[PDB]
Amino acid sequence: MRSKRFEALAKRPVNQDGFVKEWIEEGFIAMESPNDPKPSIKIVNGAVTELDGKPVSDFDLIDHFIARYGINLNRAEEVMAMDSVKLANMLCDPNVKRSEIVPLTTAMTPAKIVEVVSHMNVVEMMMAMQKMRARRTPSQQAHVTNVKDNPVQIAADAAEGAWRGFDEQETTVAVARYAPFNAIALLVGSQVGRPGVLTQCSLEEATELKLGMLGHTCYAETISVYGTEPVFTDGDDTPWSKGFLASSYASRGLKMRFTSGSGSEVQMGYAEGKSMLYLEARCIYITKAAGVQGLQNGSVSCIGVPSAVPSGIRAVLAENLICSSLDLECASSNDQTFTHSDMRRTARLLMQFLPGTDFISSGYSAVPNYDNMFAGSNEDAEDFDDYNVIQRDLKVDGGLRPVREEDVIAIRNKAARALQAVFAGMGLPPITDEEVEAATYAHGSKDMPERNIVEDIKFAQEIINKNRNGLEVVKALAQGGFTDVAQDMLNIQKAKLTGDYLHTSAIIVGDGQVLSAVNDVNDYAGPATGYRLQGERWEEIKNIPGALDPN
Amino acid sequence: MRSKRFEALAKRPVNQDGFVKEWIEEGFIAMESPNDPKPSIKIVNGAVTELDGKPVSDFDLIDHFIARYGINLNRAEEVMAMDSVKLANMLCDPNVKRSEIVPLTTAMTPAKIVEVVSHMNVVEMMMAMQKMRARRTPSQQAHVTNVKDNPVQIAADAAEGAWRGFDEQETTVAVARYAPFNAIALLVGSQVGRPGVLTQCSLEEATELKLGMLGHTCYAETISVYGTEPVFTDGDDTPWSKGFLASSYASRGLKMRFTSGSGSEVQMGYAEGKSMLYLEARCIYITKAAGVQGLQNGSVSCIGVPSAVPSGIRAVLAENLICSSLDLECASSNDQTFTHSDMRRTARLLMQFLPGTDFISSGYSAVPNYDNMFAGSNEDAEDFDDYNVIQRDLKVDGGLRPVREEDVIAIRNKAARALQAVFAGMGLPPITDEEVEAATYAHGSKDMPERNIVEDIKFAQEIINKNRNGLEVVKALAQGGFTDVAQDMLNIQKAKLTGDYLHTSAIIVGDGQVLSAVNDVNDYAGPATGYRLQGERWEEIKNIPGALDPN
Amino acid sequence: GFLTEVGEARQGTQQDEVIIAVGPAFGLAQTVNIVGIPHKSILREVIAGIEEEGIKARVIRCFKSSDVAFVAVEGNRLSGSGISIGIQSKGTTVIHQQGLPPLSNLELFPQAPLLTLETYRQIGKNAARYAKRESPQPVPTLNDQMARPKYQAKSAILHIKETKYVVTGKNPQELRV
Amino acid sequence: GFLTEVGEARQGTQQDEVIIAVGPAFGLAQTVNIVGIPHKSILREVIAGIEEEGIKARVIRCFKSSDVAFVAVEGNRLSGSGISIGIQSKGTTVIHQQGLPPLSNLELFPQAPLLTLETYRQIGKNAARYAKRESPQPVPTLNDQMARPKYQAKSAILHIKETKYVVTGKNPQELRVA
Amino acid sequence: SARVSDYPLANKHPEWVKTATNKTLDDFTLENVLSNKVTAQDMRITPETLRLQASIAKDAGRDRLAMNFERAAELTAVPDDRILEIYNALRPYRSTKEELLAIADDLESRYQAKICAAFVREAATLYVERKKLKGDD
Amino acid sequence: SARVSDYPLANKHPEWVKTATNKTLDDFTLENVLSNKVTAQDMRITPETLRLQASIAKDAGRDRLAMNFERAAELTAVPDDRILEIYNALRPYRSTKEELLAIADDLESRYQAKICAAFVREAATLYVERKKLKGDD
Ligand SMILES: [K+]
Ligand SMILES: [K+]
Repeated sequence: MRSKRFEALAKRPVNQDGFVKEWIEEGFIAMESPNDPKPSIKIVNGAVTELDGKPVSDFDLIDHFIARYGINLNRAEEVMAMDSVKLANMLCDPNVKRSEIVPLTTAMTPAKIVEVVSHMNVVEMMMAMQKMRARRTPSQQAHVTNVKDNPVQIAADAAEGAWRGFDEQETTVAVARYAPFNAIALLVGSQVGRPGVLTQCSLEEATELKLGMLGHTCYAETISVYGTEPVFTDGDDTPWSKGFLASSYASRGLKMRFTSGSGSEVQMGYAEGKSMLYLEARCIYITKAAGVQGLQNGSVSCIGVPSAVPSGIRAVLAENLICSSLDLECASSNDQTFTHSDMRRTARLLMQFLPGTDFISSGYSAVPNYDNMFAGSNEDAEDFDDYNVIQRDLKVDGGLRPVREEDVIAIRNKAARALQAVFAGMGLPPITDEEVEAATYAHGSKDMPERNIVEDIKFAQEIINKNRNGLEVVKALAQGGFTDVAQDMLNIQKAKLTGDYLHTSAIIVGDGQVLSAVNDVNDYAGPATGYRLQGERWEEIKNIPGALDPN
Repeated sequence: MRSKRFEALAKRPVNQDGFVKEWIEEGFIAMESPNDPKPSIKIVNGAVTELDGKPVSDFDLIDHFIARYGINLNRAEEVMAMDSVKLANMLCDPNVKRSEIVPLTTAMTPAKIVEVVSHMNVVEMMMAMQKMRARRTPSQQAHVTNVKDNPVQIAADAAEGAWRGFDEQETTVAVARYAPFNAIALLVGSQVGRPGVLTQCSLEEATELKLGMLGHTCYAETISVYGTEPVFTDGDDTPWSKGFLASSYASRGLKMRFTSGSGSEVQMGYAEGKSMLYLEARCIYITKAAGVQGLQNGSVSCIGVPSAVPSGIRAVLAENLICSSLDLECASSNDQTFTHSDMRRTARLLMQFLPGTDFISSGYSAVPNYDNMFAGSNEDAEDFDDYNVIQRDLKVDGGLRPVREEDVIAIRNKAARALQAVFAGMGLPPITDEEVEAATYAHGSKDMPERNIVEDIKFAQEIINKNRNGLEVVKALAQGGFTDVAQDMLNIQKAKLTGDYLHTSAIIVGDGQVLSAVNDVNDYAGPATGYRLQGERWEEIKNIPGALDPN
Repeated sequence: GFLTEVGEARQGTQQDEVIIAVGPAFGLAQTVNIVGIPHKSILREVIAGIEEEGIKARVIRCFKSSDVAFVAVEGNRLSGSGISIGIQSKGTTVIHQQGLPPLSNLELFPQAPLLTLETYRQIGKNAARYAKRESPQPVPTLNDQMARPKYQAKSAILHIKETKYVVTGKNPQELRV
Repeated sequence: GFLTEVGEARQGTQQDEVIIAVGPAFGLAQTVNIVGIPHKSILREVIAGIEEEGIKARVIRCFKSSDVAFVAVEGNRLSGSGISIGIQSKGTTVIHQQGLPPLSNLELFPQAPLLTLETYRQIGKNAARYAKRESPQPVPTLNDQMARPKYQAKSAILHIKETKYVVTGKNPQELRVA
Repeated sequence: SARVSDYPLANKHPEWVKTATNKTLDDFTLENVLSNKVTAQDMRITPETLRLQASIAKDAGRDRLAMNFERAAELTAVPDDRILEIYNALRPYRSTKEELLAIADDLESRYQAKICAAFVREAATLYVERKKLKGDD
Repeated sequence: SARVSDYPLANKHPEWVKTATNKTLDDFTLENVLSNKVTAQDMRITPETLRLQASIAKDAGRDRLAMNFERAAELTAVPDDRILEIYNALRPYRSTKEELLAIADDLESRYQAKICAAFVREAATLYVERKKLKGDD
């Protein structure tokens, strides 16, 4: 006889998720591993001779990069001697200013700050994160992809997402050679949705940099770093090549961040017996040391690894807190599937959503997950209404808003039409009126006419091999009846000249107004201070569909 | 032409929920209403002459009761003069002890403490709640009912419940005449599951106390109070009749708490133009004035009222925080359906689960919601696996634990049997052996052989009519060969004789060991202090069903 | 417009009736229950159920409170049977009787959106059945966990409105349907 | 034991073959992919799709990395046609080409649990076409938002285990198939 | 006066506890229940026990709760049905002022429930003014 | 020396921003784009602008960010394809020690990119030690 009770339970979607018992010798433990090194630092004549147990004689490239460029050596000895419990208390104390804390945290070793945040429960971490977040204003980033690399649909989905509130949008390709079209479609549609939205096209490192050099992107994010030397090596980089890459994007006036995330070294076979959180801290310090302003982390694509073990989702919040505490922009993941259960994925997202981070998600899917080419996000386009309702229920600014169908239809239509004109103007495979219409009313690629892929990719590739640059898009728009859109495009190209949006947490709002941590300083001091959902923005958030006038 | 994106969204379950635009004039606003009275108090010779803008000449019965008994007048003027923003900061500040705060919050007027917590976002509220919660250890309460008022099922379920970790369990009846049967099934079954689990059967006021006088219950909770005088009258009480009742329960040695919750006055037609949170505060002060130890709140049964309006779920967490800030036990709802969406109800529940309250839920349904006689709970038996996974994900003690089929099946069997023996041992409609086995593997009443409910409804009214006490149940037990349970059910009656579990937050654990706010003192002072999930309980929470050994 | 005022009601004196007491807007400012079953239809179906058991059916409107239990209590005192039926405009319904505490009852229908005219008829009959002191089986339970999520806000609003017609100390006028 | 190491592989001298490069634990400590498909069947279908196209299939085991890109790279180095197919024990597959960056490829199959024996035979088929310089249409995309939730931890574990057989500096061994 | 350090009485000072027929906690065993060496009048909390818990509540900074228990302690003397009568009389529109002052007087002189008696008189005055007496509906 | 008070440069000091070809922000208009009065090769951030931003980063408490911007300022002089050659040369097992020092010498003598040159020499040394040069895999 079987319990009917246990038979119902067995059917629950959560039981399809992967769970594993901790495997400490292999680093398959999210945080607080007995193998993690005790925090320590020794310095002689201004150079580190020991870091977190390890003598300089055994330093790998990561240890070297971190010990030389990752830590304020002037105060490291002082801060190491401070009580880690007291330091964790300072993090969540509303009356200890972020500006009193960053001079200390940036002097900590990786193991020290991990020891500090490990003393905390998720409520304390969230209390801390709303303070340590670099930008005063929280924001949001979306994925805009589809199974077909359809450019029409990408431009429409991008304009809807920009209209809904995303300040950064990210595409990638089902077919590698489609890349230049996806990038231009993403950029055009984003500008139509809200001028100032930043776009990226995630590719192979050399390929993505070249694409940026051509003018078809606004920034790069998936600039990966890794927390053990063998894993970094299989990732085909070292801290010095990635640090050089960072400076190469800046030399072309392009914003960039690195990417990392707990569980990657486990997934790639070499954790060196360390917990995910500790190896993630090394990644966070590689980012700092390289002088990269920001980081995408919170497990990101390896979320199935920490989520499988105890306290992994707590660990995810912890690595985001360490990122912000070390005075880096945090694009805090919530962009990748790890569960079959709505309850569970909701708990995972609220950790960042409730306190707010620079990008609460680093890839909310602005398309249904069937069209998500990062193998699914933690939220997708069918969750838009739920997200808005929760914003309204809790009075929390999740960076998005309710929107009217007629407005979304017009914006999507205008984006499809602008891109139609781009294609006609640049001699690319045409976009038909039928295509314009389908993209207008589409939910996803299931609603779109099939395109001639061979023709697309041949012209996409000629963009690359003939260096057809960003001003060619501008011209086609101007000459093709889209002067407004052409101006907006030129305006976002002009942002690449001033270096203003290269700073920590930069986004571009209103009329081409840069908004970063430099001019939008987080000044949290407890209740009724710091960023507060209120005024017109609250009114906008409250106006969900379905809320009828009681009278 | 319809957008298929919007057609897809229009189909999502969250869009079936009821939402409305705020209606200030009829108090259909959860909190922060411009109609709410400004905090004030005037005291002459130790008695209140003005309370929150109202002179004593105009006081209603609620005003009189709160003014005369509900505020610490010794520090009322001093606390009133303090800045509300500063007091909100103290609430969430990890370094301001609960014991420093309680003498000030209990001296605040209802409008004052509402003004204070309204300065907070949900992260600060949670940071505060974890500190202000009276019992160091969080707990959990379950619903044990079925649509048939089937007594055999009730015991079975009760027993599973206790085994999973619930420390209080609640029954009720679709058919009021059924009352005595359920009560006794819940009681026996709860002790089978775990001796010490406290039980209640929620009915009309006069009927329930009688039930308790009889010894068929160990506590009461649904002792209602209301925030406006007209509403209180349709509730068929006054502050003095409910206060009399409270002491009546105590004089028979029974633990009790009041029940309230935002939106009741709106649901019952007279909000007197005030916000739900301000009216709930009045309810919380009524509770305090009566000298009742604890309160069931967080909207409870009227959850579709604050949830329909902006910031309603934040208001619910805020009414819980006021409750705890006023040094009352808080059984914090999470016990009633308000939404069709799993994402949404998970956000609503995490507000209390993450920090922890005295009872995270004041009625998790320990049966599937079809069988839930409180018209569905925010969680049901089909969520047990999800609830355990999230505890493990976050390293949060939600008060429950992963359990074994074997064990459960065993447990439920020993309870239906008990009740069976019990049931004949009092010469009541015997419990058929087919009834006993079904209930062992049932998930719900759907799996139960129909019963003779007017036979039972006769005998049920009989118990109460012929005042058959709990000794009759104690006799049929042991005389059925059920030593323990008769014994264990005696030790409950023993705790009644000592009065120790009458105190704030009391539950009974281990070997009849009382666990209350007096002996389980919440001593939170930031990271690494206060209640911390660790040791064996953490092992217990980690060991979830489905975790594969990596090996 | 199916219920005519007709003098303030009075006591029965005989177990051969069943009083139907409605709130202060039933068939007036409100003309259907919470899901649109018109006031005329529902009344007609309960009246039908009463008589089919052989019971006399009376109908009164109550004014002292909009609360269905007190509305029904007002008529349980006027009913020669001692049994009554209280029905709010939004539709909620209870089967009451003299001697019971006011917030207690014989049978309650606490989820109005789940009441059909089937259900409303069947109620009149159990109301007639109790009246002959017969022991009717309780009308089968209707419980929907999504009843509150869909309709509680609406219920609140409909009750807020029905309540504007409450008149303190006013006595239940008779009712000619 | 359907795989015999017959010596350090030498470079191919004609564009007449495709190399199948397998991980250091392929058909040895691991013998099925992440969803239980036998390694034996997998190689057979890959080898058949290749031969199917009039091209030779040559099999080698790679040691210097268990990373599927680098496994493939080790193969494209030696491929007389410059084209290679890398396969991890867990089943992850890539079609690579002498000349591309290690982390670039012709076609990638990044969700092993969705692969069938048919996919595998189509993959060899296209590798052969690449070797022949035709421009085959890509093996149709397989994607599923729950593949990671269901299988990513198992993937991590199977890769940790195969990775224990990496040998730095060790040249690929040509394989004899039973 | 009992103190927080005195709690729980069951662990620290079980001899301070007894019953509606006075025995000890030891004595409440099933044997005695079967043999009826122990019955329901042996299992009612006493006023003395409730006054100890009142002092502890006071010591724990909860004065209202203490007041609650002191009223409880008085109400132990009132019979079960009389408790119910009095609860019902304090409900809206159930009584005349006169009626409520009779209960109060009765509480004081018959049961020495001085606090509850004062409680009821208080109600009576306020019921007049806020009009919840019988006939006020 | 630029401070936080001078940020954003496009709002507080747009004239501080010029391009390699000495074009101004205001020079970049749809009409000059359309007439090719400005072209892609005019639209390049200057070392001047990056060192100002470096100065602002330092003022904002972000020393390593500033150092990243200083490297970037040097790299503005390096053609796109050379940038990509040097990035690739730094990846594992691509280069010999001697090739890296040659890149470092070239950065310095051809481009005066002395910070980047030190950066590449640093890597060469450690790449020897950690075995990430051609032939070490
Ligand atoms: K991203
Ligand atoms: K409850």
